[PDB]
Amino acid sequence: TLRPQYFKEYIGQDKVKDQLKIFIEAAKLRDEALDHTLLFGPPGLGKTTMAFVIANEMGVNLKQTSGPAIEKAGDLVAILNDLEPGDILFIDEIHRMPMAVEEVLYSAMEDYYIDIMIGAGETSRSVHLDLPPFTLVGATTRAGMLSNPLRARFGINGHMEYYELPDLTEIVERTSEIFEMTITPEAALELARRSRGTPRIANRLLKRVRDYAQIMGDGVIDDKIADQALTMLDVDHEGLDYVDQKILRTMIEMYGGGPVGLGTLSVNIAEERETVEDMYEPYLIQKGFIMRTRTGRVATAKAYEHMGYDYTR
Amino acid sequence: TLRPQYFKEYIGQDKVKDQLKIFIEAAKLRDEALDHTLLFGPPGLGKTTMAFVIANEMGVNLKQTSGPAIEKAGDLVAILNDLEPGDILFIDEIHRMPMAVEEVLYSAMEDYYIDIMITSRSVHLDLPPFTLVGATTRAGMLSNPLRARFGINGHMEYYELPDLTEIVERTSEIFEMTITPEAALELARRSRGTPRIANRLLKRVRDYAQIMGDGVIDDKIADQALTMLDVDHEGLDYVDQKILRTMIEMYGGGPVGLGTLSVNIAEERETVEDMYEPYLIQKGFIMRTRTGRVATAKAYEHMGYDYTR
Amino acid sequence: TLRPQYFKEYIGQDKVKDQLKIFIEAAKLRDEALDHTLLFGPPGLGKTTMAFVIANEMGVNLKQTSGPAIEKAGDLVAILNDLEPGDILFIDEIHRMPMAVEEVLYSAMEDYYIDIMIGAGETSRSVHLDLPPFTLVGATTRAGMLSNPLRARFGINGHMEYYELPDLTEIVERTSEIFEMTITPEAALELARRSRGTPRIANRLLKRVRDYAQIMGDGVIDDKIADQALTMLDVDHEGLDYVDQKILRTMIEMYGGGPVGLGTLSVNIAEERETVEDMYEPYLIQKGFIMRTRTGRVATAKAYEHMGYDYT
Amino acid sequence: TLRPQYFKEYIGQDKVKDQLKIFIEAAKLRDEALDHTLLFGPPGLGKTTMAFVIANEMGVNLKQTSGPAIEKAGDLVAILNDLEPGDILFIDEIHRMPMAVEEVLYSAMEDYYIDIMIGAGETSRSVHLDLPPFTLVGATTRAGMLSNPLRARFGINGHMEYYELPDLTEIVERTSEIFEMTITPEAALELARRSRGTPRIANRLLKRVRDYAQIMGDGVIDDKIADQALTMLDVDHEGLDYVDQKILRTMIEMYGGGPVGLGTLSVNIAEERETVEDMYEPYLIQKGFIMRTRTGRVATAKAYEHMGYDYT
Amino acid sequence: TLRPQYFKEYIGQDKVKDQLKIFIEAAKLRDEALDHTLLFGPPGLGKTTMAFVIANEMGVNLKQTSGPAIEKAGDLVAILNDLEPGDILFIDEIHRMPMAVEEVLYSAMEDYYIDIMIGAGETSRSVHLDLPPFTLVGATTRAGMLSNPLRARFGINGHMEYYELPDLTEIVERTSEIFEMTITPEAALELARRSRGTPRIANRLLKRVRDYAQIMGDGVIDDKIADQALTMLDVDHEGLDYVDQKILRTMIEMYGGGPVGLGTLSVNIAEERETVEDMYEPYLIQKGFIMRTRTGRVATAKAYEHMGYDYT
Amino acid sequence: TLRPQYFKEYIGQDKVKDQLKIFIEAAKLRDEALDHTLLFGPPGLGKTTMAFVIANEMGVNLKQTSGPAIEKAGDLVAILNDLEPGDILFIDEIHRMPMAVEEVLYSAMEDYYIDIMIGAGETSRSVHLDLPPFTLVGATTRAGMLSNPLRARFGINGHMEYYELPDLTEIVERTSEIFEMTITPEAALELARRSRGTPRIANRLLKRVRDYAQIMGDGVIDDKIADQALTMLDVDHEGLDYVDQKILRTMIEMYGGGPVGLGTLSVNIAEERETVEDMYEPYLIQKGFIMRTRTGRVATAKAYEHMGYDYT
Amino acid sequence: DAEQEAVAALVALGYKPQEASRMVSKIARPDASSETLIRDALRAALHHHH
Amino acid sequence: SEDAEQEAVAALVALGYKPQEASRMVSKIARPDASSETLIRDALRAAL
DNA sequence: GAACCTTCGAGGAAG
DNA sequence: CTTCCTCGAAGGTTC
Ligand SMILES: Nc1ncnc2c1ncn2[C@@H]1O[C@H](COP(=O)(O)OP(=O)(O)O)[C@@H](O)[C@H]1O
Ligand SMILES: [Mg+2]
Ligand SMILES: [Mg+2]
Ligand SMILES: [Mg+2]
Repeated sequence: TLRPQYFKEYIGQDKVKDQLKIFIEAAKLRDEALDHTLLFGPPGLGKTTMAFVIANEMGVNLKQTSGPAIEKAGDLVAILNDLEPGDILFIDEIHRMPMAVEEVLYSAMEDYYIDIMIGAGETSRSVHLDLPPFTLVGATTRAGMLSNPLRARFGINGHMEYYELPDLTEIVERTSEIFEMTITPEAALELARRSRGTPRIANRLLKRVRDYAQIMGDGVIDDKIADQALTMLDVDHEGLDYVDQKILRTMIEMYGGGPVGLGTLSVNIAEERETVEDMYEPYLIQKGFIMRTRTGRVATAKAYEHMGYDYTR
Repeated sequence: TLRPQYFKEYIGQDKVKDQLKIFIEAAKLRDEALDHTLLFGPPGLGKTTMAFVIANEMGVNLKQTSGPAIEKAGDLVAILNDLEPGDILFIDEIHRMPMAVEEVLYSAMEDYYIDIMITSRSVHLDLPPFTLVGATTRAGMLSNPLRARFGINGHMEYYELPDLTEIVERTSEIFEMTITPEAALELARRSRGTPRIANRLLKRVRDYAQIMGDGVIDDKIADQALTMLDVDHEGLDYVDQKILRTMIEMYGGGPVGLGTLSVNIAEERETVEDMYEPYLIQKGFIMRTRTGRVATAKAYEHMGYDYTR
Repeated sequence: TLRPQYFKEYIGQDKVKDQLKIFIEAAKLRDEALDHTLLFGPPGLGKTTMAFVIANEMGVNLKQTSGPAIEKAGDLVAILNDLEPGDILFIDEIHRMPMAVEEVLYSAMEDYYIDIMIGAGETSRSVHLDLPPFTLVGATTRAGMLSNPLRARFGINGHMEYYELPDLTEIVERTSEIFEMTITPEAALELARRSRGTPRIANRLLKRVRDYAQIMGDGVIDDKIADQALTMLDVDHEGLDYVDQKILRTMIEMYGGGPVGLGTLSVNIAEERETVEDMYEPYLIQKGFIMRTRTGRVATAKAYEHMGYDYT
Repeated sequence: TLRPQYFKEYIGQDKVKDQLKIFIEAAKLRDEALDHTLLFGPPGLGKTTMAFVIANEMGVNLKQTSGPAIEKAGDLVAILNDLEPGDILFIDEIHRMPMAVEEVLYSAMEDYYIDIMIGAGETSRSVHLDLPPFTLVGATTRAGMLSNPLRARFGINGHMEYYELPDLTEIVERTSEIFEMTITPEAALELARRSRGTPRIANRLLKRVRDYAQIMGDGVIDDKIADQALTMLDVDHEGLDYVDQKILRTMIEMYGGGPVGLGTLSVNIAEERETVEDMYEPYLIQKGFIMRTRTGRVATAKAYEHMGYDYT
Repeated sequence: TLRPQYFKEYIGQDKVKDQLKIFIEAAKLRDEALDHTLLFGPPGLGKTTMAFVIANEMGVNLKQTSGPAIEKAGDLVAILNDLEPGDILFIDEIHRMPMAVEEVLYSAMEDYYIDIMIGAGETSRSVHLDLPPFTLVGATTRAGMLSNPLRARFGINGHMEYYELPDLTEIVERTSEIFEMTITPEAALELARRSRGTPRIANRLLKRVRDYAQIMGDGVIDDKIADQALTMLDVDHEGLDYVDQKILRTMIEMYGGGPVGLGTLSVNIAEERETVEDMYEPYLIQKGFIMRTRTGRVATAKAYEHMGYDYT
Repeated sequence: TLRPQYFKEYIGQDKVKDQLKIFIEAAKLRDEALDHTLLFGPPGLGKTTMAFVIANEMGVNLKQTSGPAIEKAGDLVAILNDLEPGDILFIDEIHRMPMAVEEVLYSAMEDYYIDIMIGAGETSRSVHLDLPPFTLVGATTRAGMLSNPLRARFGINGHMEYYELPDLTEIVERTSEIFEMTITPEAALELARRSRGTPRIANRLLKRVRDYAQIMGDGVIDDKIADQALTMLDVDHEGLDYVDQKILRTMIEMYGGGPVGLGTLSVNIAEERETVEDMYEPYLIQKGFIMRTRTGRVATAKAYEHMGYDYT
Repeated sequence: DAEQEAVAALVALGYKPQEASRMVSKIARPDASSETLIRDALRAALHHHH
Repeated sequence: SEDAEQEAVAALVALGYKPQEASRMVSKIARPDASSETLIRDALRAAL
């Protein structure tokens, strides 16, 4: 499989990976389960993959479900009864759980029991269900919309981060070894530099180069073939698409850097307002090529020096 | 028929057409299904046409649906249950699907399985290898997790004069109407770079030659027909010419505000901005400025006035 | 009736009327339906009237509805599939349809079919629904509000224009014969020149003169009765209303022609800022009495020689 | 009752009354419904009262509703279904209706029909609802908010004007007789000069003076009681309130008459920027106390003598 | 109970009482109801109490509700059908009533009848209700948030102002007599100055000082005890609240005295805009702690010397 | 103890705790119920714990529910009917209950009875229910969100606030004994400083340091070990979290300290803009690291020297 | 008459007429007042907890 | 057994299950002597 | 340099 | 969740 399976194999994320190891080892030094854990980060950094590694390293079985699939208290309680001592329950998109079920989880996490009240008046009674020890692991992309009483129960937090060239290269090397293709280390570096720090992008580029290398070449990925393949595709050495280059060129040549409004820029490149703001503008901001101002977008000196145009304040 | 059936018939789009040929050949050589493809770009450039060509080149039976029709998960689940190995599912206007349905697609695209709850009950499906092809005009309206799963992105571009000339002649032979090479060129210049617009002009000119002529399109009939439609040799409409004239003769080229200019021509503000200005800006006849918009030197030469900076 | 029924009776609109004649005749020789048509332009110029004329000249039945009535896809899907070969579907105020409903027309207009989801539960299935040849006709004042993919599908575009004095005079005379009133040719011209170029306004003035002539007169309209009636309505020989005259007078007597701001002018006439800019200012600019500049409104020479002052 | 019931009791608005009489008499001779009419202008001048007078003169029943009460097209269709031949429908604050419902009246006013979708939803189709002859009367404070296609359909327009002192005095006298109070002609003229030309204000002051004149007066509104009572109510002999006086006084004592800017002056009086510009300044300009200039606004000589300062 | 019940018990508000006495008495000679009255001003000054006094002097029953409690037109109809001749309806927070409902009050107030549509579909029908005479009393914390169509229909207006030292002292002495308690004149005068000129605050503090004097004293309130008790609470020497201190300490430290807009300040102090604008700002401005400027509010020299900072 | 029963056992909150003691015993001397009390402040400070202590000190059985648990007026009336003389009812998030409840709660709190009206027209009756004396205790996270007329009924206000360093060290020490962890006074003070005032954070940090010290050390939390453990957790010596340093670090390196807007900032770091202005900015501004200039956020000198960057 | 009065009062408190009838119908006391019935119909339906 | 049968059915209803489906779920359990905890545990377990 | 006028651009609460 | 619209900033002219 592509997904790593153990900390020995899981590349990167040394910060979160280093912390979890100490907590897991301390839990094993006692007859206790791991504290409830919550994972944060942007889309595509391994949040799903890390859950499996934690279970394998704990020497426990993994239960898996998703937030939207749970709608009545019995769903969660029924799943919770399946958990054996120390089992790990992984809930994806935990922020989408309905309040009707969210409110049931508090006594489970803190006391390991549920106390179902029933009846009315003189018939009012309750039943107490003991739950075996367990560890809830949650993953979310929009942490800010969780409720405060839930966030107060998680004892361990993990922030995922973008991978870096010295390690993102190893993912290409390893992935190129699952297919039956030899790749030069210098070629893998050229692919990593353009993957925006995201594993899915690195894999997508590698698949596209593989097709070219075996139809327009000898079925081997050398530095020479990589340059041709990356020339058929629009992706620049900084990872900018054809349209990304066209945006920067337009602002500098026609508006002298701005400020320029979103609507005025859209009609010049012939694109929708929603497309420029959501597809192309986000990466240009993170890379530091443009800034947003109350008067419109404006290009920074960092953008001038990359396009190769003279700059003056 | 009007829609090309194979890449040998598909004129233009050399960039997108070249990439799709490489990826289609490689997939066949490995006996695998093609990756998921997203087609996006301006209206009328060929997105829907290319989706059928891909299926014909792959040699598969195409399933067709549309985003506005899928209202609930039960609709899409029934469609997915009918897919067989290698089938292609094409969803047009994919941007309309409710996000409650897109979340069901996140896993089906990666792991090829569905394990969902749907009088309520559970449902499980195992999906054979299949290729999803999406076409949209509002690509930015799709969620970031969905766009990240498409393996091929095709961005459509406008056509050049040689490509449009060849297209006009091809369509003329389907109507079995005779047209000369230089007559076809005069229609291409006026088609604004869009194949659908070029076909529309040809249909209108044909109707004239059948009623006011001998049923043959020539350099003489074309000039008369185009004068009746009142379309300039740059493709400017009557209203487009009225805008540039008003700016040069009443405001000395500007700057002028959108509100002032609209009232002066008796047009609605929203119509000027959304229907006439976009082409004038892309061709370089008008520029937007912090204080308004001004007519460029290109507009002066086209209208026949002496420019003064 | 008050609406013309054939091109023989439809006065004016030479540009639009001439084009439709050629396209209608060509469609008949090929024995096929007419292409889709969009009619747009200012209010009261004859858009709705032309839609019925097209149906009569084509010799087919006309099905009619309106944009505001179609609120969900179920409504439009039901109107479709009730069409017969060669039918004409006319939608008025087409700019009001929801965008989620417009996108259903994309397949229908280009390929004459639509995709439908049918049944329920395990019986849910998709099916193609195939439509016979038909012609869609749309009329709107706000063409810029329609989506670009929809406007690109209309094969014929008709932009309406304001009428001229010879055409308006003939329209007044025609309407005067639907009623039972005699009107002198010299008096008919006197109304046409005050109708701002719009057929609906010309008909409204005539109705008001009819009521005066049969109460304060002998039931006949002549230069004497016309001049008197128009004095009661207070419409000058250029078509300026009572408020229009007050605006021009105030600009020439207090500010010496401007420049002056809209707010300063509105407060001095006791009008509100929005009524002046939306009701009265638009016609004064299009007719050349006022000029808009970066510094404010200015009165032109044409206003001075009309109000009787000297353009010093 | 306070509201006049017939054109013989309706004081003022001579321009509007003269026209309505001719159009109502002509409509009767033909035995037809009256054309649609729009009444617009400042608040409290008599628009609602004129609508009831028209109903009595035509001799028909008036149905009544308001713009903001209608929230969806279903409501409007229900109201129109209740109409009977010749009924008058009065819609107050007509500019408050949502645009999506306003566009439904377009066919009803011109052709007396409405397109409506019917059926349970599985099977449905459109049908014409056919309306009887009727007259729509609309009243609005700001006609500029109505769309151009709607304003074009109204056949009679009535623009209301402020009342002059001769006519406004007759209204104060008429009201005193209904309250069974005796008022000296000199006193009626005093209340008129302070009523800003609005009948609603004149009636309110009379009610308060009447209460005061009988509790600590001798039961008669003499010229001396009015002066004392109006001092208690804080109404200047020109109708100015204390806030208006504070503005004028500051301009004379702290700026020598100006010019001064609106922002600077607002701070010196502890008043909100937009309140001064919209609530207080308009009346001061129309009366001639303040004048706007390119460099600010200036207090005229009239404002000096009214306060007693020395003009220079 | 503490609430006064007659004009002889209601201390202060001389300007408002004098007017209400005349109007209420004049309305008693004639056998008719009082005109609709609008009371407005800061919270806690006694405008709800005045509504009870008005009812007792007239000798009628009082019904009480609030704007937010009415959600739909049918709610008001049920309430208005439950009013007897001459009853008084009191509506608090009248500025928050829904616009679709506010339109119904205009008719009931001006014409005493209600036109309503009831039922649905084919059962939709109008109803006409004729109401007995009644008096509406409205209360609002905002003088200018009401619509002009509403404010113009109230016939009596009353602006209520903060109480002066002699008045609050008498109110504290009266309240300390209903409770079984003893207070020296020196202590009552101190507590009054500390009570922000507001009767509700004065009564609330007195209840708390009473508890301290029992547990930490001999059961008698003296200046020596009142000083200690008020210093144990957050009440400052000038009566400033904990919220007041935060505001002043933020303006002087986060903005160097300002200027700063109250809108942006609201979110920095973690206080709701409407509460700080209506409850706190009016007192700080009226007492000279904060001053108005073109850009916003600025802390005066008095504020710096009070908080102990340096007036650099 | 960590879960105290009486005030002598409760750590911190001396101001609130000192006021409650006087009011509690003062109410006992008079043999009457305590006045209604409102608790407010940041979450997790101990509001729910304090409610139990108040019940014990009074000597009454506590009853507990929450605003969201109540859905209709009958729900509250049922609970109130189950009360016994002197009972204390605690409502968490009292501001979240629907207004239909507040309308009944008013007379309940003030009159100790409810009067459910019934009947219409000629029929009108009520049922009057007697209620025993009781004390209501409410807790909220904000003051301004509570209904204005409701907030006036509470006679006692308890402003909770963040703990000081001495209190936190004591809580840390007690918690460590439960875990059987040996911690020196210096280590306990280091954790207290960085817990930024909230016990929940202090408990979380201690658990994590325990796991580290049990493996990377000898199970004894020394100052040398505590400081190393905190750097591994990436917790700054000022209590700044990982994301807090990222915001400051980003402004300095990518924007030279700014100015920069919230929209741009929330896009550079992959976060939801609401989260930043709600969770992270409040603590950074209060501690003087970030300033909210009108143009945008700017890094102060403290941030430059704290992060270790030479100021401009 | 107290039977209908109690049910009408419970309807004002938000109970459905069907449930209010069932609730009041569970109690039986010919001499009970609408008030003492309400104080019983509510106590019988509220879920007490310990 | 009606005590355990009623408790298990009523407790299952408190978890959001319908009265009919709750009856069917509990009706599938054979042992009457087992406690409501075991009845609900097995009832929920069988529906998983 | 104080005061007016026009034009563009980005939020947020009323659907 | 979306469209409208209103609040704010700033370029340019004149005394
Ligand atoms: N003039 C007064 N004399 C005596 N008590 C007063 C006076 N004004 C207000 N109060 C008392 O202070 C409180 C005011 O409450 P209320 O009148 O409801 O304030 P508002 O209606 O302004 O919100 C009541 O306890 C009332 O008895
Ligand atoms: Mg994942
Ligand atoms: Mg297409
Ligand atoms: Mg029409």
